[PDB]
Amino acid sequence: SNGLEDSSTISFITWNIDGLDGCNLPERARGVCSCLALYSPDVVFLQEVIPPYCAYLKKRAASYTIITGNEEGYFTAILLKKGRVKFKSQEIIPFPNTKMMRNLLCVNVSLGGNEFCLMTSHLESTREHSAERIRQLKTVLGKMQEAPDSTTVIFAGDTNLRDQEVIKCGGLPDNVFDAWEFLGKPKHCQYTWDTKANNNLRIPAAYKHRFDRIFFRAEEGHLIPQSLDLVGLEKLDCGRFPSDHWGLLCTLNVVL
Amino acid sequence: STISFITWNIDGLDGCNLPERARGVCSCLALYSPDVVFLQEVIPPYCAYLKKRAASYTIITGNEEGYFTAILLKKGRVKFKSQEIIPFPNTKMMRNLLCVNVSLGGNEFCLMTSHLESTREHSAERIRQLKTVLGKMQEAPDSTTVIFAGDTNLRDQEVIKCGGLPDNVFDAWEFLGKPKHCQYTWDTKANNNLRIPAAYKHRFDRIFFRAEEGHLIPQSLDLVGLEKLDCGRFPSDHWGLLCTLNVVL
Ligand SMILES: [Mg+2]
Ligand SMILES: [Mg+2]
Repeated sequence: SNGLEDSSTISFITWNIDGLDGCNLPERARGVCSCLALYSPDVVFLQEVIPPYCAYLKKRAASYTIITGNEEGYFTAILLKKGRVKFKSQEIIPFPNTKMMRNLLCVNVSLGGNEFCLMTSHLESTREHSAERIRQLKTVLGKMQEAPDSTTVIFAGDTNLRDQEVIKCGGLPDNVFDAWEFLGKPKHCQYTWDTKANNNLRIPAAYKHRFDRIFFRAEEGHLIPQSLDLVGLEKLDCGRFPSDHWGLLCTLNVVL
Repeated sequence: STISFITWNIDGLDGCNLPERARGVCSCLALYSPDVVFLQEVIPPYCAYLKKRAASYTIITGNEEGYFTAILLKKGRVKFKSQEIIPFPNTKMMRNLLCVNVSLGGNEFCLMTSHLESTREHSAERIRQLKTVLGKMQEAPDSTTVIFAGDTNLRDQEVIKCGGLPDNVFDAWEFLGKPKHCQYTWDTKANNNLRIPAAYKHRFDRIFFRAEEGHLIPQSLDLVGLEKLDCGRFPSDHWGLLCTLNVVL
């Protein structure tokens, strides 16, 4: 449980849970929920949620308030641990040129005696949509910069980024950091989508990417990543994983 | 005091109406009787045809199998001195750089052609090949006039990525003031050979030259091959370029 000693921390998971794959979806949702029960994160950032998946989450993850990025199709969601996180508002920023109904979902909350703006997105998919993905990244980073200086901004989501693309933007702006980079680029959680290790898409080839990423903007030294680890690497009863992506579990300390 | 030439990707890879289209190319060449013809996408039976139909030209080829370039040199006007083939080590499309050393009277030339790597997706390799071409153009003695004519598949931004043409290498179309009437050499609005139901146009076919100041002066540039044949298609999906130049001492 979250005691006094652990009160300066925020923990979260971000995970594209592949709700577009209808096969074995209820069992796979139960697998995601088992992971949430194991770690009891304060916040969960999800991508590729669909409406019946919301019902699975209400059943097996009932301690979370669910905020969604849309009502129909597939969309992102932010889950907030009841009793820990106080919800203040939700904002949705459009991506006017998306061809995949993507957008930027933000929720303003209070947690641990601190004000946060929590953001997620599922940026335009595939190599061929690089230009639009880069435009969306700019929208995300601009929104991170625009937040009031007092609030702690955390983005976590499925960026679909290739390393060359971040550079095409000129890189993360000066007060914005990537949690994996901050922690010294640890190899154990570098790749979040890996067709050698994960067979869910049935791709007969071996490719791996760091698609899922965490960005944060805080006043100097005020937000310090403590750990980053993969989740969802256990096969379920059906012999498949919860998703084609691995999830990321992150803890950060909010410091005076 | 002149040299005249045509450069033309004649699409030997399109087997449909190929015999009629090859005869169409040559009917076209017969109208202009150029000193030199640079061809791309020649295939072996097309080459066999040219060896008979164009027996009045010396025919130099870039390969013997698949598809390849050729340079045709008018006998009695052009003295053939040597050929050189330079590989593009990373081509995935058997492309290369074909060069011939020739003389027209007292004037020595190095004439070059290539069919640079095709498609937007192969931009990086195409740029590497362009660099190989430009490097080679610099190698000739200063008194030798160097002309490259071929299907470059270039986008203008790719030439910028390359660093631009060097100060001593000129594009004949640019030299002539960027005339609009012969700008685009591949145009799916005007050319139906690929049955592309949309309008796209590119200046893929280009002419570069290096000559001592004022010793090679482009005079004209025109598109050729714009007449539909009996079968209702064109000799190629590309138009050819006919260029006339003076060599002025
Ligand atoms: Mg997916
Ligand atoms: Mg072609």
